[PDB]
Amino acid sequence: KKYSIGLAIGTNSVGWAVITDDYKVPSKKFKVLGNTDRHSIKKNLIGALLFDSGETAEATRLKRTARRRYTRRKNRICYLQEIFSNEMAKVDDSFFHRLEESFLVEEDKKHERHPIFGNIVDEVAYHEKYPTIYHLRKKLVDSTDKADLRLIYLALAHMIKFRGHFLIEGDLNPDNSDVDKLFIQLVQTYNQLFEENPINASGVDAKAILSARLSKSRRLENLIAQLPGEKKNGLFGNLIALSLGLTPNFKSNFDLAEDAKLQLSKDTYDDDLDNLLAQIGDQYADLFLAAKNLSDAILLSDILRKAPLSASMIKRYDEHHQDLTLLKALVRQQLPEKYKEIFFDQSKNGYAGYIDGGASQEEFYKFIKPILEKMDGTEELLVKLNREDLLRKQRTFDNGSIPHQIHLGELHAILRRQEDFYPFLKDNREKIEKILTFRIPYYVGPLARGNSRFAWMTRKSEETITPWNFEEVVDKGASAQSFIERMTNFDKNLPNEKVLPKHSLLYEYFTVYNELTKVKYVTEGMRKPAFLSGEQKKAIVDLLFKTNRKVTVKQLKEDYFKKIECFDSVEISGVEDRFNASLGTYHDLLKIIKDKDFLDNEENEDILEDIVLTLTLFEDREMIEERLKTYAHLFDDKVMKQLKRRRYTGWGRLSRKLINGIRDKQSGKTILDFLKSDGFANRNFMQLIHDDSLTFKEDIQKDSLHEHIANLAGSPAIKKGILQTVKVVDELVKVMGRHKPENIVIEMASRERMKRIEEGIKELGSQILKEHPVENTQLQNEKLYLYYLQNGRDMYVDQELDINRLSDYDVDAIVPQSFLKDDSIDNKVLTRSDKNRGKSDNVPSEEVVKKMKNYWRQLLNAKLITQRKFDNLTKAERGGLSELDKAGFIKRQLVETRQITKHVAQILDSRMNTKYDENDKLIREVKVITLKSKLVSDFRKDFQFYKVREINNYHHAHDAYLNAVVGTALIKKYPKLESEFVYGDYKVYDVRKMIAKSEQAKYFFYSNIMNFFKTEITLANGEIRKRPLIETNGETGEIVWDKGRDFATVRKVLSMPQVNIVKKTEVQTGGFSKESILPKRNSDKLIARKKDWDPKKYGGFDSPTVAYSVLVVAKVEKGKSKKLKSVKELLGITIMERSSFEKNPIDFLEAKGYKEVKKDLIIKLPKYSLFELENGRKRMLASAGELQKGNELALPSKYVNFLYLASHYEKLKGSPEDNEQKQLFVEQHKHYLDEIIEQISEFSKRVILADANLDKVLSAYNKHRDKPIREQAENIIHLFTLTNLGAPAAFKYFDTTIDRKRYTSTKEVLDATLIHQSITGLYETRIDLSQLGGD
RNA sequence: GAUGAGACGCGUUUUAGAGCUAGAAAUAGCAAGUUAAAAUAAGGCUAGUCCGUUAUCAACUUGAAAAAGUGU
Repeated sequence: KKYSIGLAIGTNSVGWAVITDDYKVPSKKFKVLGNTDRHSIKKNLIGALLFDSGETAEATRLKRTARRRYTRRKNRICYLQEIFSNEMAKVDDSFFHRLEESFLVEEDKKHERHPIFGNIVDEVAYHEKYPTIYHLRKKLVDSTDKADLRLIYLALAHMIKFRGHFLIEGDLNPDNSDVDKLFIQLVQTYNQLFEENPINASGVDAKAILSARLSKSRRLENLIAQLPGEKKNGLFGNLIALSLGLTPNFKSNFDLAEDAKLQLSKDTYDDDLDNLLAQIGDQYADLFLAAKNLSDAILLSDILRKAPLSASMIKRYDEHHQDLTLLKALVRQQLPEKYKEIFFDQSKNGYAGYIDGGASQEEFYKFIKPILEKMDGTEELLVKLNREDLLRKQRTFDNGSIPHQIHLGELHAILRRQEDFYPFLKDNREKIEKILTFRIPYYVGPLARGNSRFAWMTRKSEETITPWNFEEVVDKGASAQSFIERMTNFDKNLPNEKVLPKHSLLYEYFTVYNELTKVKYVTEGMRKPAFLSGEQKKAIVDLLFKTNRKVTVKQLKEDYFKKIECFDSVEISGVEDRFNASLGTYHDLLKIIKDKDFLDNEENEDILEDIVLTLTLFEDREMIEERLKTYAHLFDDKVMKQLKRRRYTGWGRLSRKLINGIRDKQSGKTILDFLKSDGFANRNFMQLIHDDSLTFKEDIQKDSLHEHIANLAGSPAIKKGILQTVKVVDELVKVMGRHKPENIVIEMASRERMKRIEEGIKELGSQILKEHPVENTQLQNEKLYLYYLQNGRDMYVDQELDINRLSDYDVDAIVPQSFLKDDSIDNKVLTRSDKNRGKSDNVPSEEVVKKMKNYWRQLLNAKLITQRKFDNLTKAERGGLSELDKAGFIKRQLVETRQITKHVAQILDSRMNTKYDENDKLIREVKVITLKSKLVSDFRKDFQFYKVREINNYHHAHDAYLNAVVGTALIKKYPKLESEFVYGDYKVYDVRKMIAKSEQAKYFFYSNIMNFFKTEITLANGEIRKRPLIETNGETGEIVWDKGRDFATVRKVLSMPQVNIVKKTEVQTGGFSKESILPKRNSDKLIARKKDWDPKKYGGFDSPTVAYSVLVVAKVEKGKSKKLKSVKELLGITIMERSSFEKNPIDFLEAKGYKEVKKDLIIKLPKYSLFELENGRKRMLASAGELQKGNELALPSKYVNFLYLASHYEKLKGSPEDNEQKQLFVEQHKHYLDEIIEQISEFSKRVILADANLDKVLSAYNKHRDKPIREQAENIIHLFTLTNLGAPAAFKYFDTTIDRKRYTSTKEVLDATLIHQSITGLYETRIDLSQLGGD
């Protein structure tokens, strides 16, 4: 009667299976709706949903913001036009109208063809006089002559539209703008980050060197030449090299495995810096920020060589002229044959390309460099083709550096000069400047009025907000409050409680204590290294951490242990080299206020937390400044400004109430209190939280479905997978007659080796690598890798191994397969005979460790083995395996650490368990189990239920099934261990209590909980223990596993050829088209950029994106007779067209050219709609004009296992006795290849229909029949890409590359059967489209 | 580990920047070029200095919609 659901949640699929008490997969009959002759199908309740990955809302956000900016910029220019209106109407009635219509061709143009003046003569004159806008800007700033009001507008507009950046806050002065001051600022931050090996900025004239009109690398060399202790490739060297615009690599500066090459002038820089900071710490932020600021200062110095900008651009125009004329002259002089290509052909990256073709400065310089090197009359030109000042346009990328204060300046100059000639410029000068100056603050957000899902702000008036009445119309206070209310992230650990800023004092204390409390100190006077205890820790903090930003091991041992704990010789085992933790904000704000009194007062702590909070949330000057209102008196008004200048960015992961708020029920000590001072054995935040002895865990445990999902901490993709999972379960509940299941099992699916082995072999006699060379091509073959991690010696006996005889040697497990399944290197060794470990069922013998420990420690120093491996190798020296270690093994094997999974299990529980008893207690009908993937995967490998993902999509379903099997079998065999994997408030039962101290009620002595599936249990000795044929639970009498029948049942389920694979059908969403604006062309294919703008004249977009195709049955006109021919067509509705179509489809279709449309036969066909054709061949709809493979090749499980085994000829299992037999199983079945290729062939000939590629791959197969079995196998695993579901893709078989075979015709589906599938695929609705037509 | 607010600078597309000599023209010889306006998802009603590329979506039935139903 009862049943269970097994699930395998993924980002691209959801596996699901239904099982019964005998571990069988039911088969049922389902109705088939539609209009075919089929009315029922028999289907197995096993299957998998497939779906495209969910996307992150970023690109959508970037677009949103960019849109906002364009509207607001246009609004600016519209303000400026609003001011100049009347007087311009007095001067030129149709100036602005000429401006709007600047775009239109002369034909569509209502007014005179020339925008500025309205006459050919005045226009040509104007352009001849001022070849650029900058000339005119300079003339308008420097001359006292009255000028045409139109040129006033044009200048002011060209300065208000493009109003420069706003990075520098307040007015411009040398302290924030000049190369030198920012250089000493940079070195100040660097020195602050080190203080040891510092840099002096005293004798360095950086202002002259960095701003010199010489190349970047030259300025680099010149600067590092002034620094003797530093090299060009140094950290500082790469910082300046970064600031000049070069591309330094920080791989060498910080010993990373991967290279990290930064370049400020790239769009991807922000993220690359993010990765760099991820790998080296958040201590280096201000440094790189300073480096950037310096870069902008340098660039601004390169462009500003009154109106300095306009002037320099003018000089640039002139230089461009001189160098161009000289260039052309020289070219005609030396190569007249190539002049026509360089100055006329736009298709080439020449000047004709640089100006008309669309090439960039870089492409241009790349093009003409070899020519200039071939002409040899061009040395100064080549000199110019560097340093970024040759043939330059006035508008390029460097222009980002120009602050808004420059433009405000020149704008103000022009405004002052013509101030007297026009009273309205005088009266409205501050208005204009405000238009240029005003910038909406972060905390304000979109100036909405209730119709924005993003905005929050509040208005003081009912007026349209302008840059002039902004200040007293926006409720800055309420808006800031709401801004706070929104931006506060809550702690996942503690909801309803916001998280501390990443730079809060409490947070820094927290991380310091957390990293410090795990330090163990050892001295000769003491027996063994233990922790520091409270007095010592607080002492180290008080003396060291609040006097120094960076703490050195030398500073720890010599400036504490030597001067307090008397210890002369100490050894620290807790931390390496230095402390990662720090008290940065403490020391920075200390340097700010210079008042240790308020700092350590502990009463002022709250006030400080509020101060740093405000400094983190906001960045606007005024809102920052309002944060002095409560704290103006408490501090001297002098220091206060320096406090306002300090800004902190970033957020923590933990709240206040979690760190120092919530406290244990019993002990009454909070997390921080219980962390600061423990007894001899210290507790970490990793072990305080999930501990069952304390209140914390139970405290952590204590809305709509959408909210439940969105609150989760996971990618939008996995949230998609999770919603699909919930839906699948709901439908499966519907299929089983609305009966909820017993159980729902959930599963959620390198040079480092070479580095460690070369470093490690370097720490010792490195003769092994010099005598036996090896590259990472030999990679990580286990036995070789271990042969090198062990210096070519036996880990158990003192003897020098041989490379040529590795196949005789076997790998052994430190903690045997009987206790814990661990196949990593951290639990594997290499020896001539596994018998050399000893004769114990436990860890290797005492005889061995006592005779080999020295060697092991030798390996430990060389970091060849980790602490864990050394500990587990020398465990007989402490007895062996204990009860704590076994309880540990259980908790390791059984607990899923991932929090997303616990929250998904919580969701399904909250959905399935809805009934309450006579008390007020949760009636728990359905048990939601959580599985680790290692369980089912190892279960596969143990009993040869092998997985080969490349064959078909069944493995998802098989995985959900096996998840149900192992999950429920575990809940039946070990019910006491429920609270460790089943979701809910159960009893803990203290795992330690469930394990036997020695053999012969207890659950197990051998802690591999997955032992009871086996008939035999092989021990370290080779001693083969035996187990019942039928496993049953003691205290219940229930039978859990029949090692005879149930494996046959599983093997049966996995081999069922009918699995419900369903691909979620999806309306396409996104951009209307490709984003490139194409030149005007005589085609009716281009899309209008604006309603009226005919693309044949103005250009437009290409390649629109189709939302979904639609089936239309109607008639069209054919011939000169315009006779109605009835047709049935597949029409794609594009994303742009969609709103209009769905609003009223019949008029859309009639306007499209269709007459007498069958409204009831308009069938919506989303992407991946399924069509079945002849012989059971299927196709999915990819667009309105291409199809995808729709069938699944169900390869018999024997072939699958054969392919797994043969492809893994180098099988690293657990035994070498069975492995050889596996290899013999491969060699014995060589006909299997031929059979497999026969299956692939039959399937191919029937459903994929690619005759060419099949013939090619068949010939290429039969030709290589004499090739080894392993090769043929893995190549066939490739060959499966011919038959795979989805889009055709190219694949390689041996050397022969088989190109993809697309299905470009879409018509065949018009007379096929549309199959509407539910999410399980169990419910179908089949529509015969050949029955539909024009009567 | 997702989600959000502010701003810049490129790019691109049309248009304005009279091309000149011969030759009747076709077409060849040459002169040049660096700038600007405008748009920057078509657009939307809720008309905001707002919103418009995420999430969500088999079929059928009932609903304006949220969403309920339908198949041993």
